Amino acid sequence: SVQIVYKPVDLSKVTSKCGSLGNIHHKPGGGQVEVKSEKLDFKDRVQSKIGSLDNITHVPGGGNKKIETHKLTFR
Amino acid sequence: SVQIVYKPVDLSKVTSKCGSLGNIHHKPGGGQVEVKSEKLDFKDRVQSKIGSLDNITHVPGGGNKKIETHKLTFR
Amino acid sequence: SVQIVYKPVDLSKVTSKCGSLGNIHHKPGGGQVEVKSEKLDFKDRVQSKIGSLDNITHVPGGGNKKIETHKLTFR
Amino acid sequence: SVQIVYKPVDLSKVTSKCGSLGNIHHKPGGGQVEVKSEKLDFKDRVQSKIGSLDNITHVPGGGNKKIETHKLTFR
Amino acid sequence: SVQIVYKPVDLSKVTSKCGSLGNIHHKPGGGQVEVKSEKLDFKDRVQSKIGSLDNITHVPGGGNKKIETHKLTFR
Amino acid sequence: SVQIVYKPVDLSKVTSKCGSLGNIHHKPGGGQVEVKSEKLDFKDRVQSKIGSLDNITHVPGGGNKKIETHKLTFR
Amino acid sequence: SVQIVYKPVDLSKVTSKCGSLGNIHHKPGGGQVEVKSEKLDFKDRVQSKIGSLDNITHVPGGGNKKIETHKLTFR
Amino acid sequence: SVQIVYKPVDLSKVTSKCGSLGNIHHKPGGGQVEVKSEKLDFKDRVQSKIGSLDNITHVPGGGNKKIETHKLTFR
Amino acid sequence: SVQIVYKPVDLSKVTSKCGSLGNIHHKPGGGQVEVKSEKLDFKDRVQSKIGSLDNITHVPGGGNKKIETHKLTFR
Amino acid sequence: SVQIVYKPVDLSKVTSKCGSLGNIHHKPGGGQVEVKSEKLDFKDRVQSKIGSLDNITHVPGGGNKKIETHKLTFR
Repeated sequence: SVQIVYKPVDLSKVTSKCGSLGNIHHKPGGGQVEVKSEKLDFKDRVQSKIGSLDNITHVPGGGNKKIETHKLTFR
Repeated sequence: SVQIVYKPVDLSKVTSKCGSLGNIHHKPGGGQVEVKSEKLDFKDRVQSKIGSLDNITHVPGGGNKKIETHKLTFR
Repeated sequence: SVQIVYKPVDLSKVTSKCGSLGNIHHKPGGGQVEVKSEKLDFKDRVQSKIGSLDNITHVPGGGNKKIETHKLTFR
Repeated sequence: SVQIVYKPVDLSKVTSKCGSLGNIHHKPGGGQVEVKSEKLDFKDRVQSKIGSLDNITHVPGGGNKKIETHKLTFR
Repeated sequence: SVQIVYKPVDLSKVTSKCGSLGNIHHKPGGGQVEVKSEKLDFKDRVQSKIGSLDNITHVPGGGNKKIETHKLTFR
Repeated sequence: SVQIVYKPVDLSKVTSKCGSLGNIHHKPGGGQVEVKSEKLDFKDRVQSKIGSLDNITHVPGGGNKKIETHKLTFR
Repeated sequence: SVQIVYKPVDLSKVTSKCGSLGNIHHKPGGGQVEVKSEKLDFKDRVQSKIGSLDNITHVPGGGNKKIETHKLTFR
Repeated sequence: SVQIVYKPVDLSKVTSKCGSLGNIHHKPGGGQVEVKSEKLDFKDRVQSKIGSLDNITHVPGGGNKKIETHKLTFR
Repeated sequence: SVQIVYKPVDLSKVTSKCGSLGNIHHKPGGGQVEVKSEKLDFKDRVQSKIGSLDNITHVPGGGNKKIETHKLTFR
Repeated sequence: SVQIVYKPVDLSKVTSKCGSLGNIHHKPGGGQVEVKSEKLDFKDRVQSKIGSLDNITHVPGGGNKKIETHKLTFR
């Protein structure tokens, strides 16, 4: 009675070509940071951060991506 | 009675070509930061951040992307 | 009785070509930041940020994108 | 009784070509920022930000995009 | 009565080519950080961080990715 | 008695081919100069120069030279 | 009696081919100079230079030279 | 009596081929100079230079030279 | 009586091929200089140089030389 | 009586092939110099140099030389 046929075909290509990648320079919090405090009161949770935190330099030669979902559902 | 046939065909291409990529320079919080406080009162949660935080330099040679959903659903 | 046939064909191309990409310069919060406070009162949650935060330099050689949905649904 | 046939064909191309891309310069919050406060009262949630935040330099060599939906629905 | 056939075919390729990748420089918290405190009171959990923390330099030669889900579900 | 004959032939070519030439940035400049002088004596001619002088940026697309001397001399 | 014959032939070629040339950055510059002088004496001509002088950035696409001398001399 | 014959032939080629040339950064510069002088005496000509002088950045795409002398001499 | 014949032949080639040339960084520079002088005496010509002088960055894509002398001499 | 014949033949080739050339970093530089002098005497010409002088970065893609002398001499 029923025939289902699921024949997707994919010959795709995600591509990149880069002769030369360079001279990157990241210089966060190069300056001066000063914190003075007097007579502070805290009745609840404190988080502090002070300085140069969480600084990223992310230099992929590629960095190319592909996402592909397939789904076939039946009642 | 029923025939379903699902034959998508994809020969696509997401492509890039870059001779030379360079001389990038990121210089956040180069200046001076000063914080003075007197007689502060807190009855609830504090989060602080002070300085140069979360600074990103993201330099993919590629950075090319493709997303493809397929779905086939039946009652 | 029923025949469904789903044969999309795609030979597309998203493409770019860039001889030379450079001399980028990002210089946030280069100046001076001063915060003085006296006799502050807080009865509820505080978030602060002070300085140079969350600054991005995003330089993809490619940066090309393609999105493609396919859906075939039946009652 | 019924025949449905879904044969879209796509030979499209989204394309760009750029000899040289450069000399970009982003200089936010170069000046001076001063905040003085006396006798402030807060009965509810505070968010502050002070300085140079969230500044983006986004320089894709490509930056070309294509979106394509296909849908075929039946009762 | 029922025949289901699930024959997706994939000949895809996510690719990159990079002649030379270099001269990367990450210099967070190069400046000076000073914290003075007098007469602080805490009635709840404290987290502090002070200095240069969590700074990443991530330089993959490749960095190319592919994700592919397949699902076939029946009642 | 004497026969002198000078028949040089030249079919040369100096050639160049450059797709794209970009992104030069020269800064012979920015800095400070101070000169203080007390009780100086000069008994012969003086030349001075003070500041940013004679600084060049020379970006020829071609920039190809060809120099050819011919000489024929008789006594 | 005498026969002199000078028949040079040249079919040479000096050639160059460069897809893309980019991203130069010269900074002969930035810094500070100070000169103080007291009770100096000069009995003959003086030349001075003080600052940023005679600094070049030379970026020819071609930049190919060819030099050819010919000489024929008789006594 | 005398027969002299000079028939040089040259079909040479000086050639270069460079896909992509990038990302130069010269900094002959930044630093500090100080000169103090007291009770100096000069009885003959003086030349001085002080600062950033005669500094070159030379980036030819080709940069190919060919030099050829010919000489024919008779007494 | 005398017959002299000079028939050099040259079909040479000086060649180079370089896919991608990148990422140079020269810093002849940064540092401090101080010169103090008291009670010096000069009875003949003086030359001085003080700072960053005559510093080169030479990045030819080709950079191929070929030098050829010819000489024919008779007495 | 005399017959002299000079028929050199050259079909040579000086060749180079380099896929990718990268990532040079020269720092002839950074450091401190101090010179103090008291009661010096010079009765003949003086030359001085003080700082960062005559420093080279030479990165030819090719950089191939070929030198050829020819000489034919008669008395």
